[PDB]
Amino acid sequence: EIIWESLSVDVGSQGNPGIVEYKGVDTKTGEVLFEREPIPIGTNNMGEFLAIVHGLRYLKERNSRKPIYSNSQTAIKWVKDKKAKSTLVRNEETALIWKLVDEAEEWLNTHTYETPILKWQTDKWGEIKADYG
Amino acid sequence: EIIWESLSVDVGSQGNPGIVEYKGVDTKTGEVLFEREPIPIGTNNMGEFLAIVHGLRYLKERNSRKPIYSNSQTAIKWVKDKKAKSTLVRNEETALIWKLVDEAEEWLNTHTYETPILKWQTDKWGEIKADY
DNA sequence: CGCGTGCG
DNA sequence: CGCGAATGCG
Ligand code: NA
Repeated sequence: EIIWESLSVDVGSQGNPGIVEYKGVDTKTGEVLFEREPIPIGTNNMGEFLAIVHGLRYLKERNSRKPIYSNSQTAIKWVKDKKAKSTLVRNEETALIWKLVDEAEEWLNTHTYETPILKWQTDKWGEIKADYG
Repeated sequence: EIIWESLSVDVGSQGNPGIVEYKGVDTKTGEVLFEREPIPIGTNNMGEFLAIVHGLRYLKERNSRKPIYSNSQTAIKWVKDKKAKSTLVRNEETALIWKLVDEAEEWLNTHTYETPILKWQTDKWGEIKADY
């Protein structure tokens, strides 16, 4: 049931809350299409939410037909609701990750996109291609 | 275990939310010591909350040694916490019970009192004497 | 660590 | 109907 001609995102975390990075890779080859530099403090869910919206922006910029895959049931919901329901405090330490979540929410509120967001079923398909471990 | 020399309070409720009233009775004699005309819209829990605090002001004014009995676990805890955790919407129609509950909370925030608040154990001792 | 079913 | 407390993957 898996669509190989597609985009897979995943978040690497050094603690949660902790340092967060993410990347988007080709599901078939493994080529890294985009990647973002580690953020000092955020949650895993905030990272997945940014990773999805970033892949959405990358695919729309390119008029792609690739679905986007994520293994985070929570962040897919957040993206579809256009609202990231994170509990993380809002201080100077967390201001970068929150600025990026706010602008991603703003992009979802002002843009259409035809890329379907698909669940990656790990228990069935193995690690998502973009896994960091 | 039952302190017969005490006060019992209870809420009369037609619907919840709905019209709620309450009264304090002497546990032994049944004699009605205070009584609240029906409020148009309230919850039982808020009615109970008010009935306990009414008992406490009633009992403090007369320097009584009576405990207060209530069979509502929720409202007994709300009084101890000085906070009535009702989910009733605040609107014109519910302005009155919220006024009374806000004022009942403010009384608890500002007053000491010595009468203990005890759980009436309906399963072991039958009906609370203030039952409508 | 982060997230979404006794009685008055 | 209103209320209080617990108890699955990245
Ligand atoms: Na009662």
